[PDB]
Amino acid sequence: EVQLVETGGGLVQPGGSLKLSCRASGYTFSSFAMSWVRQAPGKGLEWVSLINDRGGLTFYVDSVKGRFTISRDNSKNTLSLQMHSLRDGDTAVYYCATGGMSSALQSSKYYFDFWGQGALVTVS
Amino acid sequence: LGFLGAAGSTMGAASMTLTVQARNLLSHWGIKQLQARVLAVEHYLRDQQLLGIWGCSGKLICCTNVPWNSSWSNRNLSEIWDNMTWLQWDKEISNYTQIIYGLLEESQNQQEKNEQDLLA
Amino acid sequence: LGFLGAAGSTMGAASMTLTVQARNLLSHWGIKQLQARVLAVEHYLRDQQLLGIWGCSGKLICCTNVPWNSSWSNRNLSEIWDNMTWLQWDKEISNYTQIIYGLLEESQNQQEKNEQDLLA
Amino acid sequence: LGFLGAAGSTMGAASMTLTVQARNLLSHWGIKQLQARVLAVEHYLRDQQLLGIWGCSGKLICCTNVPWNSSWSNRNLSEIWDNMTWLQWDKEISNYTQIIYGLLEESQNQQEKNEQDLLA
Amino acid sequence: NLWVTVYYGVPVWKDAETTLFCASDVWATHACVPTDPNPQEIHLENVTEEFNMWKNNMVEQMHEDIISLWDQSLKPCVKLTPLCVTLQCTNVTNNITDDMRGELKNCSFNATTELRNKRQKVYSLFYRLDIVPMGENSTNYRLINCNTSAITQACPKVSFEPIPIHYCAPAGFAILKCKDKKFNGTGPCPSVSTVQCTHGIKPVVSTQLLLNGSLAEEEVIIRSENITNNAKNILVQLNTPVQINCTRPNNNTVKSIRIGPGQAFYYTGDIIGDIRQAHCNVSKATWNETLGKVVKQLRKHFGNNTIIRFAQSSGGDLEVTTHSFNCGGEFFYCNTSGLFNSTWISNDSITLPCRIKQIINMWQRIGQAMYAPPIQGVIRCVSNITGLILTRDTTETFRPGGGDMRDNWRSELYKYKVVKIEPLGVAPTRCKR
Ligand SMILES: *[C@@H]1O[C@H](CO)[C@@H](O[C@@H]2O[C@H](CO)[C@@H](O[C@@H]3O[C@H](CO)[C@@H](O)[C@H](O[C@H]4O[C@H](CO)[C@@H](O)[C@H](O)[C@@H]4O)[C@@H]3O)[C@H](O)[C@H]2NC(C)=O)[C@H](O)[C@H]1NC(C)=O
Ligand SMILES: *[C@@H]1O[C@H](CO)[C@@H](O[C@@H]2O[C@H](CO)[C@@H](O)[C@H](O)[C@H]2NC(C)=O)[C@H](O)[C@H]1NC(C)=O
Ligand SMILES: *[C@@H]1O[C@H](CO)[C@@H](O[C@@H]2O[C@H](CO)[C@@H](O)[C@H](O)[C@H]2NC(C)=O)[C@H](O)[C@H]1NC(C)=O
Ligand SMILES: *[C@@H]1O[C@H](CO)[C@@H](O[C@@H]2O[C@H](CO)[C@@H](O)[C@H](O)[C@H]2NC(C)=O)[C@H](O)[C@H]1NC(C)=O
Ligand SMILES: *[C@@H]1O[C@H](CO)[C@@H](O[C@@H]2O[C@H](CO)[C@@H](O)[C@H](O)[C@H]2NC(C)=O)[C@H](O)[C@H]1NC(C)=O
Ligand SMILES: *[C@@H]1O[C@H](CO[C@@H]2O[C@@H](C)[C@@H](O)[C@@H](O)[C@@H]2O)[C@@H](O)[C@H](O)[C@H]1NC(C)=O
Ligand SMILES: *[C@@H]1O[C@H](CO[C@@H]2O[C@@H](C)[C@@H](O)[C@@H](O)[C@@H]2O)[C@@H](O)[C@H](O)[C@H]1NC(C)=O
Ligand SMILES: *[C@@H]1O[C@H](CO[C@@H]2O[C@@H](C)[C@@H](O)[C@@H](O)[C@@H]2O)[C@@H](O)[C@H](O)[C@H]1NC(C)=O
Ligand SMILES: *[C@@H]1O[C@H](CO[C@@H]2O[C@@H](C)[C@@H](O)[C@@H](O)[C@@H]2O)[C@@H](O)[C@H](O)[C@H]1NC(C)=O
Ligand SMILES: *[C@@H]1O[C@H](CO[C@@H]2O[C@@H](C)[C@@H](O)[C@@H](O)[C@@H]2O)[C@@H](O)[C@H](O)[C@H]1NC(C)=O
Ligand SMILES: *[C@@H]1O[C@H](CO[C@@H]2O[C@@H](C)[C@@H](O)[C@@H](O)[C@@H]2O)[C@@H](O)[C@H](O)[C@H]1NC(C)=O
Ligand SMILES: *[C@@H]1O[C@H](CO)[C@@H](O)[C@H](O)[C@H]1NC(C)=O
Ligand SMILES: *[C@@H]1O[C@H](CO)[C@@H](O)[C@H](O)[C@H]1NC(C)=O
Ligand SMILES: *[C@@H]1O[C@H](CO)[C@@H](O)[C@H](O)[C@H]1NC(C)=O
Ligand SMILES: *[C@@H]1O[C@H](CO)[C@@H](O)[C@H](O)[C@H]1NC(C)=O
Ligand SMILES: *[C@@H]1O[C@H](CO)[C@@H](O)[C@H](O)[C@H]1NC(C)=O
Ligand SMILES: *[C@@H]1O[C@H](CO)[C@@H](O)[C@H](O)[C@H]1NC(C)=O
Ligand SMILES: *[C@@H]1O[C@H](CO)[C@@H](O)[C@H](O)[C@H]1NC(C)=O
Ligand SMILES: *[C@@H]1O[C@H](CO)[C@@H](O)[C@H](O)[C@H]1NC(C)=O
Ligand SMILES: *[C@@H]1O[C@H](CO)[C@@H](O)[C@H](O)[C@H]1NC(C)=O
Ligand SMILES: *[C@@H]1O[C@H](CO)[C@@H](O)[C@H](O)[C@H]1NC(C)=O
Ligand SMILES: *[C@@H]1O[C@H](CO)[C@@H](O)[C@H](O)[C@H]1NC(C)=O
Ligand SMILES: *[C@@H]1O[C@H](CO)[C@@H](O)[C@H](O)[C@H]1NC(C)=O
Ligand SMILES: *[C@@H]1O[C@H](CO)[C@@H](O)[C@H](O)[C@H]1NC(C)=O
Ligand SMILES: *[C@@H]1O[C@H](CO)[C@@H](O)[C@H](O)[C@H]1NC(C)=O
Ligand SMILES: *[C@@H]1O[C@H](CO)[C@@H](O)[C@H](O)[C@H]1NC(C)=O
Ligand SMILES: *[C@@H]1O[C@H](CO)[C@@H](O)[C@H](O)[C@H]1NC(C)=O
Ligand SMILES: *[C@@H]1O[C@H](CO)[C@@H](O)[C@H](O)[C@H]1NC(C)=O
Ligand SMILES: *[C@@H]1O[C@H](CO)[C@@H](O)[C@H](O)[C@H]1NC(C)=O
Ligand SMILES: *[C@@H]1O[C@H](CO)[C@@H](O)[C@H](O)[C@H]1NC(C)=O
Ligand SMILES: *[C@@H]1O[C@H](CO)[C@@H](O)[C@H](O)[C@H]1NC(C)=O
Repeated sequence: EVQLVETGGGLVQPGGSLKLSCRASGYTFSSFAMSWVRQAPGKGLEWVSLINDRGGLTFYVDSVKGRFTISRDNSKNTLSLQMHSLRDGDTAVYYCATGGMSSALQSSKYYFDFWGQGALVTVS
Repeated sequence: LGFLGAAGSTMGAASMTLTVQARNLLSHWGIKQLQARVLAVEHYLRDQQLLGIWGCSGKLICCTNVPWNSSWSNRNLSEIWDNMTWLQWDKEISNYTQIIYGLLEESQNQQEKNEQDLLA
Repeated sequence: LGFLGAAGSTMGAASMTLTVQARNLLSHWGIKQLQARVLAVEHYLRDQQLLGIWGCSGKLICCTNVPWNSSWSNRNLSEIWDNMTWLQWDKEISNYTQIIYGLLEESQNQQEKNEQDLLA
Repeated sequence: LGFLGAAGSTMGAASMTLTVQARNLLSHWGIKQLQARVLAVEHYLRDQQLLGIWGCSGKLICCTNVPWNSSWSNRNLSEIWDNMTWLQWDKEISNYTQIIYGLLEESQNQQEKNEQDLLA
Repeated sequence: NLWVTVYYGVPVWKDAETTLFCASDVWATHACVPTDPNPQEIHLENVTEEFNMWKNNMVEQMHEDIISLWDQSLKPCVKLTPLCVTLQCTNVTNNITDDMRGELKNCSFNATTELRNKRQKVYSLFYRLDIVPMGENSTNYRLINCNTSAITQACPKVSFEPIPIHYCAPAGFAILKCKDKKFNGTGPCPSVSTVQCTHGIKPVVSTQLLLNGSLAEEEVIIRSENITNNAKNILVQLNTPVQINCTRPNNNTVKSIRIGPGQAFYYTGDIIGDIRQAHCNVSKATWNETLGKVVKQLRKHFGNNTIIRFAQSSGGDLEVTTHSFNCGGEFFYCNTSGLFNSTWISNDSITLPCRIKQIINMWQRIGQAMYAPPIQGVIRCVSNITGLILTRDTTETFRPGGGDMRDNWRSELYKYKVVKIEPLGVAPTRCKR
């Protein structure tokens, strides 16, 4: 069984910062690209950020491009996201997801295979 | 981790040791040794010339614009790049190598002319 | 279609066989043959070094930033690429060759220092 | 302005004569002279191979992604490029060289994999 | 869909024939590079490779290099052409045992000197094998090689010591080593590693018993191109040495003369004390245990409920029917019928009589002959028997063989193969320009 578990933050003030992290198990962590997908309580899903399986290549939705940092630790099976300047518009559930990219010697993806439970991030 | 250490490993692993092998390609009684050195150099230069012709000069990994006709090998990316060793792969596409080299040469010539007619 | 087959053709045709000729540049009794092989290698390397100095490494057709002084050859394009063979062209710019090579070297050095000063 | 003419000048000046030196690297009785020619060629090729490995093929000045650990030399820019000559610089950082070369190789391997994974 | 991606530095190789060079620490050239010590041996964890001794070109190069270097060492040495005269030979005036009767002769002759017009009377002691009678009952004899090519005297300053030579690959090539302890010379080898250069191999030249080679790691290994073809030789590698002690127990006084302008000739002047036959000792128990092991392994190729018989070589000249070797610079020809005389069905020692020759041909050639200067004093050498060369005729009969020197070298080079590295190749990926 594949699990992705968010162990993130809670309620913060606008303009500050909040860090999320996700622990993973049940698969080789290092074999998959990962991403964060956001869902405001009354909205659909939005892609936020993508990181390659070796941690070298990152991509962002333009709305967070100058504010968010996505990272990876393959020794600790951990995915993380550091958000800055916390806009009120960033209140949402942040899901840890596996998929969204491959490495040119692998079959392609372009879809998400696994999801975590989602951290709820609230900005006042 | 040393020269040819990855020879028994899968292609998807072996491809990360390309610099290890590249650095081990260079360096009457006594005449046969000079003859061997000269030939080793000519061999080296021919490999470099092909990379030049195909537009892969200066790099160990080079992507191209030539597609993979499945008639050469219909194996999927999983089997090639996570089971087979490079030795086994080479023995499969041994017959269909000259074809590939010819296609790579033609593609680069088309690319050079188009680029020139765009900087005009 | 073979080596030097285009030698009697016009420059605009001959430029399409550059790979044909490039591939034919590489491959006490026996000493003079060994000397010949060594010298052939040195000749080859000097031409490659020179292309590198001018910023043309790795390509058969290299556009540059040096302009053509009409005093070298005042012929138009339809008199150089449609009415002349490379053999006849070579014996027309023969005594302006070193001038051109010197300019190409200077142009590349200026470009390299300017690119570095832009990466800051 | 000739070969090694800039040897006594400062690094910031000497760097403008890189082609002066690059062009002077290439060109039983007689065997020793053949050995010298062959070795000069192998030496040349090893340096060219190394520039290729680091991703500096084809150029005299190459900027990289490896940062300068200050433990190798904590001198500032006005002390390195305005006063020191390349001979004195070489002596100063000679034993931290094979660390720098290793870092340059590792950086390029990572750079190649990222560009292939992006051209997908 | 998929695109061709070019890779350079790919760990792939193909069988190839190239020139190898020597690395060492006179059997030098002073052109062998220093060994470059402590060679590295990358293990190649999952590489299985096909080996085929007997088709291995490394053998041919070792053979040609040894012969060439041998001949080169004689280029500056004295040519013994002034000695092709009618030697007057009589019986030696000493205490000669029965085993040595007729083995030595005291020969007088007229030699040239430093001056064209001056002659000297020289006498020396020759072994019977080096001379041939021209007169029927007369005491007139001539040197063995004055009707064929001229004999070259080996230079007294040059030893014949088998100094190890390592064989190193040129750039672009690699040597693969088979580490399978039970490898029989051919076929797949499940454990293969990459050596930069081979171990040092001592160029020991001998016939039927291989001396000072490598021992098998665990058990006796019998290797042959075709074990059922009686035209092939069988190379038997032992897992234990048999120690052999050889001697020439005669105190030799060496004298010299000038024969020309800076040209000296060396010869046996006299013998101090009694005259005895040269011989070699092989421990009896050790030798019998060694054969028992060989027989047990032969039974795996031949019928199991069989009879294995050992016998002496049936014929040919001294160079092929005896155990020929260099002991302290002298050339010995020992009779091994005392070692191979038994039948095996489903503190004693063995003494082998030895003959000595000063005029030898070394290689199986017609146009060359060398004179080995006699050596002052008494010679004793001790060496290890590390393998045997046998040929095959119910009951299987085996006899000593080994006339072809390439077999000595095969016993050391069998674990090595030379391959060419081919770093360029292609494979499909999802990457495109
Ligand atoms: C198998 O291996 C063994 C072990 O290496 C080998 O035996 C060795 O042979 C050499 C050469 O005969 C012996 O070296 C001599 O030792 C005596 C000691 O008193 C020295 O006096 C000798 O020097 C004189 O002779 C030299 C010519 O050989 C001259 O060059 C020198 O100037 C002197 O005049 C010489 O050093 C060595 O002692 C033995 N080793 C042992 C343990 O006995 C054997 O020969 C090899 N077998 C085969 C077939 O190759
Ligand atoms: C070999 O023959 C020579 C003679 O050609 C012997 O030398 C002579 O020996 C006698 C004693 O019996 C001396 O008086 C002479 O002066 C010796 N002559 C010379 C020229 O030295 C020699 O002893 C014989 N050797 C053997 C082993 O038989
Ligand atoms: C060495 O030379 C001497 C002098 O020529 C030889 O002595 C003569 O030999 C011939 C036969 O060859 C005889 O007919 C003479 O009577 C001998 N004369 C003397 C002075 O004795 C001597 O025989 C030669 N030695 C050899 C090897 O034959
Ligand atoms: C090889 O074996 C022989 C025996 O066949 C040894 O010869 C004996 O040596 C001792 C030395 O103290 C003498 O007292 C004996 O009289 C000799 N025996 C005979 C029958 O003569 C010889 O020493 C051995 N060693 C070798 C070849 O190194
Ligand atoms: C080794 O010595 C043996 C003697 O022990 C020699 O064998 C004899 O050879 C003659 C001639 O062919 C035969 O008539 C005898 O019957 C053989 N004797 C035995 C006991 O078989 C043998 O020839 C010698 N071998 C070498 C290579 O010198
Ligand atoms: C793909 O290959 C098809 C079969 O033709 C040939 O035989 C195979 C085994 C290869 O050797 C190939 O190179 C030969 O051309 C062609 O009919 C088909 O046109 C080819 N398609 C492409 C993409 O060129
Ligand atoms: C890849 O294909 C595997 C089965 O391979 C089949 O036979 C080989 C020789 C090729 O012809 C290949 O195209 C065939 O499909 C599957 O077991 C494996 O799951 C596949 N992996 C994927 C989907 O990439
Ligand atoms: C072109 O060059 C002229 C200088 O070159 C002169 O003529 C050439 C053919 C050579 O013979 C050379 O040695 C001579 O010095 C300059 O007058 C002229 O300004 C240049 N024109 C341009 C466009 O730069
Ligand atoms: C190029 O010039 C062609 C020929 O013109 C004449 O001959 C040359 C050698 C000079 O002497 C020139 O002054 C003469 O007028 C023309 O026929 C051709 O059309 C021209 N082409 C173009 C496109 O300019
Ligand atoms: C910078 O260097 C520090 C000390 O480096 C140590 O000494 C040098 C001469 C080398 O032998 C090096 O391998 C040793 O670690 C390091 O502790 C430090 O991590 C380095 N920092 C960076 C930027 O990597
Ligand atoms: C550069 O440095 C000059 C003196 O250098 C001092 O010692 C060397 C070894 C370094 O540790 C350097 O950082 C030290 O400052 C100064 O005189 C000069 O003002 C400095 N210039 C600049 C541009 O900082
Ligand atoms: C050899 O195969 C084993 C699996 O049997 C694998 O774990 C090991 O990594 C392989 N060795 C190399 C160098 O790839
Ligand atoms: C290895 O081969 C098997 C069978 O074709 C295939 O299922 C697998 O995907 C291949 N490689 C891997 C481990 O991806
Ligand atoms: C390649 O050609 C050889 C000789 O015709 C043939 O035996 C082999 O089966 C061919 N291999 C492939 C992959 O077609
Ligand atoms: C030679 O000139 C004729 C025109 O007269 C042309 O058709 C032919 O292709 C030319 N041959 C070459 C090699 O250019
Ligand atoms: C050269 O080519 C041009 C353009 O085709 C043409 O007008 C001119 O007459 C030609 N001159 C010759 C025949 O040399
Ligand atoms: C230079 O070359 C041109 C064309 O070949 C020729 O007309 C001229 O006479 C040459 N000048 C000299 C100095 O040879
Ligand atoms: C040598 O040093 C002097 C200052 O003493 C300086 O002016 C001169 O330019 C230097 N020479 C070179 C070649 O840099
Ligand atoms: C060092 O550089 C400074 C600034 O260019 C200059 O004034 C000084 O003369 C230089 N000293 C030496 C030793 O070159
Ligand atoms: C290494 O170089 C530094 C700076 O030149 C020097 O202080 C140190 O003594 C050197 N160490 C060795 C190995 O000589
Ligand atoms: C020579 O042999 C005889 C027996 O034939 C013996 O009496 C004599 O003592 C021996 N000579 C020497 C020096 O021992
Ligand atoms: C000389 O030796 C031979 C053996 O070669 C022997 O037959 C002859 O009888 C011996 N003659 C004398 C006088 O000792
Ligand atoms: C030399 O003579 C012997 C007879 O004593 C003969 O057997 C041998 O074949 C001859 N050698 C040559 C080269 O004629
Ligand atoms: C050596 O082993 C191979 C294993 O494939 C076998 O075919 C060959 O016959 C064996 N050699 C001998 C002499 O038995
Ligand atoms: C081995 O020798 C026998 C002799 O009868 C022959 O029939 C057989 O074909 C040979 N085998 C090989 C592999 O050479
Ligand atoms: C050989 O000599 C050694 C002493 O160096 C001795 O121990 C051994 O027993 C001898 N071997 C034989 C067969 O006599
Ligand atoms: C050799 O060993 C066998 C088997 O143990 C034995 O029957 C035979 O008598 C032994 N021979 C000798 C000379 O020790
Ligand atoms: C051969 O004999 C040995 C020893 O008795 C036995 O272990 C082996 O199984 C036998 N092999 C055959 C094929 O009979
Ligand atoms: C073999 O041994 C027997 C004794 O069993 C002996 O009579 C015979 O002469 C010996 N043969 C050889 C060649 O030594
Ligand atoms: C040979 O005899 C001489 C007599 O002076 C003696 O000095 C020498 O040591 C003896 N050599 C041997 C090996 O016994
Ligand atoms: C014989 O083998 C033993 C193995 O322990 C070795 O120590 C000894 O030196 C070898 N003898 C010779 C002469 O090489």
